Amino acid sequence: YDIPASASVNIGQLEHQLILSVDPWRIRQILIELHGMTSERQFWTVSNKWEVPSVYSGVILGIKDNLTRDLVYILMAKGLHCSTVKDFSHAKQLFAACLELVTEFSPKLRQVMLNEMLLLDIHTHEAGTGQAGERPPSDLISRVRGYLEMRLPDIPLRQVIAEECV
Amino acid sequence: MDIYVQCLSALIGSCPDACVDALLDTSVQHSPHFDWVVAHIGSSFPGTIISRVLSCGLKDFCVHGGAGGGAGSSGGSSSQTPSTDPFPGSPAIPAEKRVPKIASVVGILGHLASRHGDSIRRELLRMFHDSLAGGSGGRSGDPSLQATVPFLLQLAVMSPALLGTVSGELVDCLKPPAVLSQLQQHLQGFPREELDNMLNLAVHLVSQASGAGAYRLLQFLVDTAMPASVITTQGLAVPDTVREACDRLIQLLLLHLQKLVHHRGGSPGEGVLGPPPPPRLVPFLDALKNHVGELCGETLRLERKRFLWQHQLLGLLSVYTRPSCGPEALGHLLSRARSPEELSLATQLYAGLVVSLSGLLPLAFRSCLARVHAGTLQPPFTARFLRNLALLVGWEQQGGEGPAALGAHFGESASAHLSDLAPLLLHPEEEVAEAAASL
Repeated sequence: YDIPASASVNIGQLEHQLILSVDPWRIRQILIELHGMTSERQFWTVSNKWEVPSVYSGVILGIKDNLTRDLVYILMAKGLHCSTVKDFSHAKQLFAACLELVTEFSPKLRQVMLNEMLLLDIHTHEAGTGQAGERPPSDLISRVRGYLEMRLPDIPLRQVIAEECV
Repeated sequence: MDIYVQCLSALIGSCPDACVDALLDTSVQHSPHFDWVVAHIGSSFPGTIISRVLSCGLKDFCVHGGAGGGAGSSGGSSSQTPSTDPFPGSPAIPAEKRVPKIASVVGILGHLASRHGDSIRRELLRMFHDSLAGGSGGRSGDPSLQATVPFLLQLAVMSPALLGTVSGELVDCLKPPAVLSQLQQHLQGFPREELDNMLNLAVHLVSQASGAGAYRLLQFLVDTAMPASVITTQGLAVPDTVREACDRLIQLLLLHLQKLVHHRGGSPGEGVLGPPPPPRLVPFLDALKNHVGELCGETLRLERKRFLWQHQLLGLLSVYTRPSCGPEALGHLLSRARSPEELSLATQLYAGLVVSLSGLLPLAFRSCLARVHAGTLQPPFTARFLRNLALLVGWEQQGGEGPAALGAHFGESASAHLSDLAPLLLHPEEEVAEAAASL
């Protein structure tokens, strides 16, 4: 119930709503209010179910601001879960808001996020358009071709993404 | 004589030598001739306080055990009281290994009563050293796990009698349960039917916010304990909270608040445990693992708010356990579901389990259809389940925002599971045939 007159159970209800939440803006509001009314503690360890690969986890946890790193952590974890569930609408929304979150941040981080864009677009064209897709729009094909032909900076490339695009 | 015997016992305890065997035999012969329980307890007490903090020795331990056995064979109520008092006074190293070395029924009962009195005095005085002594006595009683249920019942009967020291006795009993992992949890749950509940309500009314914090800690301990009859404990709690069967409205409100607090603690236990460390096992949850189906039965029986509470409980249990029991809960609810409100409950728990995990519909369909083709899943249950699926696939074929928000893809799931549905078309039960035809 709302207004539980205790900060601990209020935090528990709020993090339960955060886990239940799908809107990235609502996730941002809940987590920023939680950071406001708590100390400077990380809150992704309110749900052990959220899985992040370690290679991307190092660079996603190499952020000084606890608020921004927690926001981007929950966004990419929930979006990756939605991508596993094949929920490309909400996954696209979460990853889009993550894009505008990371555009202020490092080019390395947003380039990893652009690889996430590439993989999400591939999976969305595979499943949402169906196997009976008559013709890809080829803009993503040109994007994949250009990314594979450049391969330039020290971005940790995922072999899953490489085999998917190949 | 006594000093020489104590020195020989200490030397035998320190250095394992046979030079004190004849001295111990002579001391044992002299003690039976004296037939003095007070002298035997006095020889045992300084001897233990020396050769239990110095070093462990088999012959000295046997001699002390024989002296204590003679003292206990004699009556010696005042001797046993002074022996228990000297043991708490000198709690040095193996004092628990010395005092409980008697291993007698009457001696263990007296030690348990003395430890209960010491813990009551510790709770009254709020002293750290007294609380440590009471905890040491409780740990000594727990290692002698022969019969503590009557002592716990006597302590619970004594606590509900008072109103002033009742809160302190309850706090001391809750801390001893927090240390001993609540061995008599089923016995604790069973006795408080209505009168102990009313007495505890009066004690809590006489108590204060410290009593409220102690009650919250006891609720956390009960949630983190009671593996014996979790179903019985939850049934006792839910009828006293949602069904309003409690003798006091304040007691019912406290039960509802305790249920909410236990749910919040389990949710922090489920999620905030940590991804890198292994999770901790919850006795309540893995005891209700075997009674997951009957919880779905109560949820379909649809009480006032108990169905909501058990919906959240089933969701958190499914998140907690590693096979995740989601196919099982979904299949049971679909089997015994008959109306769109239960179907909506299924969709809501599916939403929780789909923001939690994956594979739920394929696992549920294989599990439920295997149970259908088996000897179980009677024709009314399976007719209800198939026609519930028919309603679901119809809604998902229609629906404009519902399935869009909760995309379950029942159509592709049953399209995967088409092959086994034809024998359900030829099934001799007419309702089963009709439901399969619709699906």
